[PDB]
Amino acid sequence: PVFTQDVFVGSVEELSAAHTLVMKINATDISYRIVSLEPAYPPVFYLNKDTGEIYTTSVTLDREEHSSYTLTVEARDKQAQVQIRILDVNDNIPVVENKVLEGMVEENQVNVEVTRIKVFDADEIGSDNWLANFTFASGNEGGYFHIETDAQTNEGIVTLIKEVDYEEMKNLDFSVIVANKAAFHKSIRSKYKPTPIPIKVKVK
Amino acid sequence: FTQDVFVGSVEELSAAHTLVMKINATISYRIVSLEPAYPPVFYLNKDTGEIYTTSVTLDREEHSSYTLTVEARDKQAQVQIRILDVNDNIPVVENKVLEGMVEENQVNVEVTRIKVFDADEIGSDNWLANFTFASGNEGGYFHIETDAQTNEGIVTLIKEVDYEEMKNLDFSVIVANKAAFHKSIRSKYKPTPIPIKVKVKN
Amino acid sequence: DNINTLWTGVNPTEANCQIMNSSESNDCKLILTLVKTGALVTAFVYVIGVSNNFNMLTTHRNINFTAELFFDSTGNLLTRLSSLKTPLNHKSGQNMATGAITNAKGFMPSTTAYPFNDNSREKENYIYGTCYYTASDRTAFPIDISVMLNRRAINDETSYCIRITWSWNTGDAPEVQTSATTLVTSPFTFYYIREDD
Amino acid sequence: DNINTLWTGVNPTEANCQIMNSSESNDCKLILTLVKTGALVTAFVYVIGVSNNFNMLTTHRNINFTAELFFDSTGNLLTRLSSLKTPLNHKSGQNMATGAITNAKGFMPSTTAYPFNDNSREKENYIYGTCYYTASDRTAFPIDISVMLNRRAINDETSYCIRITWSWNTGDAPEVQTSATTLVTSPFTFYYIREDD
Amino acid sequence: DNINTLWTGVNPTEANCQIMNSSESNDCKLILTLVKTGALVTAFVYVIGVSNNFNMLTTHRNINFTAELFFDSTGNLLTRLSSLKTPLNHKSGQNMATGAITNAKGFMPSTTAYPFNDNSREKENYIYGTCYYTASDRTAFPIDISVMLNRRAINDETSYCIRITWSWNTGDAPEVQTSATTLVTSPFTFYYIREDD
Repeated sequence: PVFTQDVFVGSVEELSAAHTLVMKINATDISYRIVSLEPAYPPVFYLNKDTGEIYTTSVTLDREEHSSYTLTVEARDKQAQVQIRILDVNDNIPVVENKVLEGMVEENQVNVEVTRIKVFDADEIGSDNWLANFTFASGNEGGYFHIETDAQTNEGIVTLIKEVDYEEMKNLDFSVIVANKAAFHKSIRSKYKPTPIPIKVKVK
Repeated sequence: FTQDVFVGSVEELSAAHTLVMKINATISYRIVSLEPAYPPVFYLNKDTGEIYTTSVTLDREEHSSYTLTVEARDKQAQVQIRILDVNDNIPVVENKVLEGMVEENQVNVEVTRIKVFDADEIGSDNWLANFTFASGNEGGYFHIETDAQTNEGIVTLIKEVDYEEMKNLDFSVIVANKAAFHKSIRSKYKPTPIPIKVKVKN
Repeated sequence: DNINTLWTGVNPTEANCQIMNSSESNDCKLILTLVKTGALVTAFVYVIGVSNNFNMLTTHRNINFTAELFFDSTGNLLTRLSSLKTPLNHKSGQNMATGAITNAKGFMPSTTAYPFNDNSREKENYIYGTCYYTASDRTAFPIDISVMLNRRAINDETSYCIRITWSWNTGDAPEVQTSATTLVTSPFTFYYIREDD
Repeated sequence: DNINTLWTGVNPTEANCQIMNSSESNDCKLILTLVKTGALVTAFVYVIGVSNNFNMLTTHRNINFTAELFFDSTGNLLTRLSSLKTPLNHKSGQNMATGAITNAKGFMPSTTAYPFNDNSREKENYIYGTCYYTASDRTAFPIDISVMLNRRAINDETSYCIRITWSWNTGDAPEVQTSATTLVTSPFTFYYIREDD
Repeated sequence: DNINTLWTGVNPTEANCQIMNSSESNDCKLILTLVKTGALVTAFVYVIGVSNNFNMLTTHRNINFTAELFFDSTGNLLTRLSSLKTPLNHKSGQNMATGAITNAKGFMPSTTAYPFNDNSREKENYIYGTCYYTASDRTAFPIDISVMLNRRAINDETSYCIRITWSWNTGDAPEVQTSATTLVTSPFTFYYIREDD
């Protein structure tokens, strides 16, 4: 048996159902066998000894546990290395870390950074499944604040663009909801309860 | 009576009609008094003297022990029933601001401590916290031990680090008790990862 | 046409079941209906509290109580052992058809599907579900139901067994003292393979 | 063998019920099947959206809607008061069996089991359950269902009553304006003790 | 009376279905029972693991496995395409009857209620539920169940389809390698409108 390639590369989505075709290994001149697998556990891939099509097994793939599998497959009548990356699906609800959030606004200042909100999501870094999308749950009906997503660290930069007169003690406290840019995966939609997180604004 | 003070035990979360113990006398038995006397969690069979449990299920976390004053009729006796603990309280990581720091080029150092709360019996395998690395330690750098005197996660570093390298040493861990969870809370356990940030000293 | 039901009647005049072994007399109404649907039996069970000890349970957070039904070789009810103290019978309008039951065996769990004292197949003997309690404030309070079929036979006269345990373990009791009136569990319908007639 | 079913027919061509009080005419299809199973009736219900307003409920986060069925002393559907505006009838293939119904009273909820205007037995007039809405991205959103049996007769001619309330309260709308196609609830099956024929 | 059921028997002697396409031979006992209930069909399904690979699944936190039943135009199981490899048949005691069946069609999903290849009605083809897995420490882990009726006839001979997908996603694996005995899911009962005989 002659392998058509020394290294094959494929991909399979996270949470892909059972018997989902991961890829096909071509060989010419045959029985195929998975000699070895890194990290060797759990048995998430199945190699058809007749056709060479690597499928997913009933054990659902979790990318948050292992991001890449390395299969050593031998053809018989030499071994080829197959690198199977696992593609991220948005199966993690972002969570705001700081439970004590209190803002402070300088009197009569505009276009200034008010606060930074630290959020954690366990999906792939740099992807739309990880960057936080903030929306105003309540309190900003007056149109004073604006939230941007610092993608370098995935933080919520809350800025103010209106002036404030201290003598007023206007109640600018508001409440925001945090969600990823990409829509949540079908497994975690309908399990998402956007418990609004509050932020108090104190005017100097 | 055959003993001025009897002593038995019954497991927390036990089903209805679990034979807590039997009161022996040398006869009609009856509970003269209870303490704390609420809820009504035990039943005394007046014909045989056997104390069973009732539909009002027990909770060790609410009452550690019960004292009963019983009588036999044809004198009063004491019955101390100890509620045995079961692992029905999931640990909670008290502190949310967990940001450790690693000194440049150091090994055998205590990076930080993770505070953990568990409502189960203190000093048992139902209360000690067992830590595992959900992610961020795939290269085998950090080591987490359970300090049982305080039930704390001692987070130590054994591997070198170069500040210029600024390796991403932040990691996410999960918490569970040393003993397996009770059947009432397994399948509800959801190990949400707790992140800890590892700052690299200049 | 009516021989395909075997039930306890609709709203019996008096209590017909003793669920709490502490109670001195019957403390609840157990409404149990069994219907032959092909090879399966549809079982429609629920409980209405009568005694005060039984009704006070809604004021507590962790409650559990079981109704045990034991049936002899022919499917008759053993009232000396079962929680239900009134023998089951067929449907006669909204009541029980006073008469001899000859096909009771057909309504009993299959010993083939749910064996006794067989550890290897123990897991086959369990069924689960959820009923509800309607609070005085119209909220649905879930109650877990566990049903165990012919898995253990203590008394030698027992040939079939059905244990139905209602249990709830929450953080706040469904009622407070001044509001709890009665404990009525929403009907639970479960299917089980039936023994050959 | 077809006299044991009363149903609305499988997929009526035109809408057959008015599910929202804001609708001027029929605005969805209520598929409702009742089967006599011994002393019980197995009810099998779901709603298929037709009107645009009803289909737009998929774009909200807190939705509920109720279907009210009223039946006279003979079990005929009171189309003037009920939401379903087409009478129920027996099975004829996949269509309603055009003809006179005489055994309708047998399918209606029992007044002995489920009484009218009785404050001492209010709790035993509720059935609960869950159905599902399948979104465009295949995610299943649960919908709580409350079924109220004969508990209130607003009109004098009402002798039996079934009120089926769907409600969901989710954190993300199942659909957006550009993706909503129709509000189809997965079938919901419940049981109720049936009145004597 | 026996002609109203179509089932795989009770506790088949040997594995009769191949859930995992990786497995070489039969790897599970699929107990399935379809009963006519008027215009509906009551489906009663669960699985009993046999092969070691199948039972390993109790040691993993996230799993899913599917069973496909393809039926021809007459209602006869396509054993070479479906997961189940033993044809369904009527009731003979606890075993499958031996003989031909001419009314298997009546048991099939209604192609009117559940159409093939109609996107506008796709949502109608889903049914959802939850069964349970009883572990060695007497804890019932939930299992989501997705039943898809006629959606896609892959082969020219496939006239009806039932796809039952079990899945679970938990935080603690129900078993460990040293305690796993057998993957047995509790019975699941669902209902679907049946095709005209």
